[PDB]
Amino acid sequence: DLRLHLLLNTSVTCNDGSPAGYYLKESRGSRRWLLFLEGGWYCFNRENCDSRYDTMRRLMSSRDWPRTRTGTGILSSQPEENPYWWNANMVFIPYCSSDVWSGASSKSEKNEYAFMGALIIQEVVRELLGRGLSGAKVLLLAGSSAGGTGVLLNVDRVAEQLEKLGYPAIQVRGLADSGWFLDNKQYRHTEAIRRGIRYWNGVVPERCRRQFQEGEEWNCFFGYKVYPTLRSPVFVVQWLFDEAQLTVDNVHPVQEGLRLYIQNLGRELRHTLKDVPASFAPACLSHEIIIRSHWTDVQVKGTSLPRALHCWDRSLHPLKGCPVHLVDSCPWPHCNPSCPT
Ligand SMILES: Cc1ccccc1CNc1nnnn1C
Ligand SMILES: *[C@@H]1O[C@H](CO)[C@@H](O)[C@H](O)[C@H]1NC(C)=O
Repeated sequence: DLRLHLLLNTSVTCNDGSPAGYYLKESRGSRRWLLFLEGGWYCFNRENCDSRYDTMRRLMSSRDWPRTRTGTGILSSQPEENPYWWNANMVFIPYCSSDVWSGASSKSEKNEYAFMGALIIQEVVRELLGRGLSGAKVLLLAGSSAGGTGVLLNVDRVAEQLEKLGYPAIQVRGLADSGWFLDNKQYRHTEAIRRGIRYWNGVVPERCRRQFQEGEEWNCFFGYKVYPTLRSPVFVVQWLFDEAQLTVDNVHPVQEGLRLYIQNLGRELRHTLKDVPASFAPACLSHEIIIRSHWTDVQVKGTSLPRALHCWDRSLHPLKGCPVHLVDSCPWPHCNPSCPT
């Protein structure tokens, strides 16, 4: 089990002003550290956030969090469940800021809620340095869904933070799962993100900010636009037919118009990954994520995700029999036989 620690700096808070925190399981024989960002959509105005506080309160507050959590999938310490990093130091950072991990705004007399996702990540890193992170060789910042987009928005800031604090030997890398979205046309008929950024005082990576300029920071929430601006190594996991993408696209006996729409979506996603050398993109319709216990089962071209991640580790020391760029080319959901059932 991973044990809860509420942040010692209690001014770094969840939406309702309660302290943020992290769950930790140490592995003293390892210099690898995995910091995982939870997902769960976002909220973008007072009324929408009030609704989320009524029925999704754990995503807005630490008041009811349990003392422990079980590590699963890539967070499991069992070699059979996690062939990749079973012996690593494990950290799960709960998502309680509703801001895609981008915010830097406290509660005040003018703000009902605090949006501190970017500050939560930096404070977790700072407090872990005194618990053994100072001796790390690799810090892998991973996350799923909104947490996968959070990786893209925060990995370079973590690298800069450790350099400025005096830890130049720690290699910072990112693993973005299910957070690579397209700003495409809906099947049946970006603004919420634009409103959200203003509501949150949201921040984006500096090189991406300088390309798109004032008012256009929303562009940096889209993987294919922010990824080329990043300096840290980043591995991208993305289903070609992601269920969250299809939900925003208003897709739910398929006739020609919808067949062409779905085929074009897969082709567009595959195109955006052509120049991403570390990636795993199976041709599946799914909402499943990398902390599930059976994450080992899917394969692309005969290679599993735990294997591809191991090959990525070797590449950062091409490799015979150890590939890192794995994107399906078949054009319809479940044309890969290993897709989750
Ligand atoms: C970045 C993020 C994080 C969580 C939930 C949604 C989103 C962006 N929304 C969106 N826009 N076009 N497709 N999708 C899914
Ligand atoms: C706690 O965090 C806030 C926001 O990041 C910061 O202003 C403050 O200085 C921190 N306190 C300490 C003691 O570092």
